Amino acid sequence: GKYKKGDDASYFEPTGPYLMVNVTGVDGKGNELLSPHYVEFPIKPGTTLTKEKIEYYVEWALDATAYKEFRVVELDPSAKIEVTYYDKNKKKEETKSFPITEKGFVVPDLSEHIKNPGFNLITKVVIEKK
Amino acid sequence: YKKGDDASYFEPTGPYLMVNVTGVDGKGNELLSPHYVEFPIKPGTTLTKEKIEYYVEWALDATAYKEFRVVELDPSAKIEVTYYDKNKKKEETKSFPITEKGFVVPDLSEHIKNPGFNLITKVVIEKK
Repeated sequence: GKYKKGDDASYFEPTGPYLMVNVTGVDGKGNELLSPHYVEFPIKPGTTLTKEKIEYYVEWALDATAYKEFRVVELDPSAKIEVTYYDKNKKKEETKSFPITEKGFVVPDLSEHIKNPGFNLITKVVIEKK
Repeated sequence: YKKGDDASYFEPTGPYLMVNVTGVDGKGNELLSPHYVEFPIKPGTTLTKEKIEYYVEWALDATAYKEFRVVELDPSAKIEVTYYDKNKKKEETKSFPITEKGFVVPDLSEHIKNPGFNLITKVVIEKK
């Protein structure tokens, strides 16, 4: 490609829990500047993900694009981290949502159901150049 | 088991980065006098200028300036580590410049378990 997202990034699917960032970067006046690029970051259950760590993960997800030099200004207040998996026991698909807060929430261990759950972050973020 | 959460009230027991920062504004007025923080680090890591910037920003979060961002780092900054060479029986000091390519954190195990990598700098910061 002309900008192949993935310097070295794993060629095969992740072997453990990961955070998937899919943000759309916008300016203040509501103009879309950057379309969502797929980016993965491994995470560990037991970790606490706060709003500040989320802000830094999205700034790092931009470094994978042409907007590598932008900083996060403001994260959509309604963003949440969602995870979807199939529960072995009940036999249904289930989805958990965690809100992005200052105190934060702890990464759950869903390994009993899936070894590599995908924690999804899909929002808009106002970004500005450094 | 990796290298510790919230960090010790005692001296670290692994390599660590000591951050000594003076925050000024775009006019060199001083906002924050020398402020010290410790971060555990792992030998084998490549420390780039950009990583250092993030560490100093994180160092600011424990101050009145947590909402500020690092705009520029003093170009004369350097990381220095001082230890006692166990073979030479003398004090030894290594300097690593801060550059875009960075440098790889050495393992000084043979001489010291918990070396402290010193970073003393002045940085321009501005509200986000």
